[PDB]
This record gives sequence, C-alpha cells and structure tokens, in this order.
Amino acid sequence: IVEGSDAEIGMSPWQVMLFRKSPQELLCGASLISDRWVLTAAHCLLYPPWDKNFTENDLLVRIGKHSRTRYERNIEKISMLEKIYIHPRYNWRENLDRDIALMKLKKPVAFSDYIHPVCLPDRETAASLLQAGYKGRVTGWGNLKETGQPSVLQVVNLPIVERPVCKDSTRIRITDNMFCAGYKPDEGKRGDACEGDSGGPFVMKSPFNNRWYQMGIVSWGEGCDRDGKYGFYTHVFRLKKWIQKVIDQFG
Amino acid sequence: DFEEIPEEYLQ
Amino acid sequence: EADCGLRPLFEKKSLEDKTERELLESYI
Ligand SMILES: CC(C)C[C@@H](NS(=O)(=O)Cc1ccccc1)C(=O)N1CCC[C@H]1C(=O)NCc1cc(Cl)ccc1CN
Ligand SMILES: *[C@@H]1O[C@H](CO)[C@@H](O)[C@H](O)[C@H]1NC(C)=O
Ligand code: NA
Ligand code: NA
Repeated sequence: IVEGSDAEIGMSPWQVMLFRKSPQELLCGASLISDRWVLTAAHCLLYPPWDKNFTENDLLVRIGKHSRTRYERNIEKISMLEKIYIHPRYNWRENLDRDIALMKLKKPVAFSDYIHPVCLPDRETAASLLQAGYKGRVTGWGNLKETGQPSVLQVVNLPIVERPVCKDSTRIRITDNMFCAGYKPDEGKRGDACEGDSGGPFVMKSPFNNRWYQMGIVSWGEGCDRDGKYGFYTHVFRLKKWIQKVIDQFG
Repeated sequence: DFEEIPEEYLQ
Repeated sequence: EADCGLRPLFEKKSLEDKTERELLESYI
C-alpha cells in the first residue's frame, strides 16, 4: 500500500495473507468470507506470463495477522488449502477480466477478536454504494512504493472513480467486471495498492446497516500510485453468481 | 525476512 | 454469516476506527 497508514489492531479482521511454503514469503492478500472460504484474485494463483501456477499444496493462508513478518503466536491462525477454484472465464491474456478465485480451507477457522468474516454485497447494497466519489478502504502488506516493505498491515481510503475517467486513464480495455479507484492528479491526496496487495479486499461500510462489505478485489494498476493512473478492482457483486455457484456446489 | 512458522503447518 | 462485517473490536463494542468517518462523509 502506497501512502497509507498502519492499521489499528482488529481493524480488518477479514484480512488474509496468502503465504508461500517454500521459499517462505508473502504471495498475496485475500479475505475471509466464512469459516471455510477465502476470496482472492485469480492472478495470485494463476498468471502464465510470469510462470505462476500454484497448487493447493504450495500455499498456506494466515488469518488474524497484523505484523507482516512475525509469527503472531496465540493470535494468527494458519490454514491449509483443500481446493482452489478459479473463475472459468478469467482473462489473464489481456486485461485480467474476472480476476477472482476462491479457496476452501481444509478445516474451519475459529473466529476471534482478530478473525472475522466480511460481508459480500447484495444487488441493492452494490447499487447504493458503487458510485463515483464514494470511498472504500484497501488493506495489505504489499510494497510501500513502486520502486520498501511495511512492518504491519497498511490501510488506505480511496474514492471510486467515474467509469469514463477510468477508461481514459489507460490503453487497457476496461470491462464491467472492474471498477477503478484513487485520487486524481488535481485532488492533492494520493494512495494506491501495490505489488503484494493483490487479492486483498476493497471494503465499504454500509451507512444503512453499519456492516462492512467487500465490493472489490485488488487486481491491477499501471505501476503504483502514479499520477493519472488508478487502481483497478474486481467487481465482486458482478461475479457473485459464480461465487455462490462454487460455494453451493463444493461447500 | 519472515519469522519461521511452526513445523506442523509445513507437514 | 449473519454476523458478517461487524468487527469484534469496533462495531461489536460501538467503537469507531480512526478513519471510517472519512468513508461515511463520502456517501453523499
Ligand atoms: C493488466 C496488468 C498486466 C497490469 C500490471 N501492471 S504492472 O505494474 O505489474 C506492470 C506495469 C508497470 C508500469 C506500467 C504498466 C505496467 C499489473 O497490475 N499486474 C500484472 C499481474 C499482477 C498485476 C498487479 O501487479 N497487481 C497489483 C496492483 C493492483 C492495483 Cl489495484 C494497483 C497496483 C498494483 C501493482 N501494479
Ligand atoms: C496450471 O496447473 C494445472 C495443473 O497442474 C494444469 O493442468 C494447467 O494446464 C496449468 N496451466 C493453466 C491452467 O493455464
Ligand atoms: Na482508454
Ligand atoms: Na494515481
């Protein structure tokens, strides 16, 4: 996260770290959506241009974390993966269209002060909240700059951007399965996701019921925090039918 | 840079 | 599930985090 701040303890209890077994290192962010299911970006697991194709046994999920590098004894919980499901129409060839994946845990994780699931949006909450100017929150342990790394989980609040402005900021083809967020050059403030924040959540706090909803998944950006560029996020509600199909079939 | 995690999670 | 999105150390105790107000203020 570029130009963010240290998270407060328990501020993002759905935050998940995807951890590589060997070598031991951060792979991506992710989020907890139930006691057995974790949501992430497809490109965290499958990205052929970079020779990335992880299998279940390659990875661990670490839940309840705050410190990036420490083993947080008595606080974090580490889970093995039963199965990975990647969207069948994930487009890694062009623009990361439908950049979404689910991971089922081998055993249910116990909830605690530090571990708790985020809500997924219904059509109505999505329609109400996914509006230009409305701010969401992005969290992760990714790099602090495009070109170092944080001691603890970072957080940044960013405004959703008008679709034509998103489109005009890039030569990449944008789809309805994405939205973009970030400050414009003339707005003074800044901030973005960066390398390592991939797969983490873009959340919004509903003013209707005071619950946090995951509206997006950290997906892609041309660099990190560049003037005139924006971060692009997987549109979670647009892909919710697939999410539900997977959970209903394999749950 | 990462602190070693308990072995049982690697088995 | 029914308890999703309510943080134990915040919503569940009626405590606010340091920047959530920034989000609320943007929901015009
Ligand atoms: C459509 C993609 C091929 C674009 C790619 N951009 S990139 O930074 O890695 C390479 C690049 C650098 C400068 C200018 C143009 C491209 C990218 O964002 N990728 C390629 C595969 C993984 C993903 C990524 O890094 N996602 C993390 C991320 C997510 C957000 Cl929301 C914002 C920034 C970043 C960091 N670039
Ligand atoms: C990725 O891994 C799976 C399983 O090893 C393999 O079958 C597949 O062809 C690989 N490449 C993909 C999905 O692009
Ligand atoms: Na364009
Ligand atoms: Na920018």
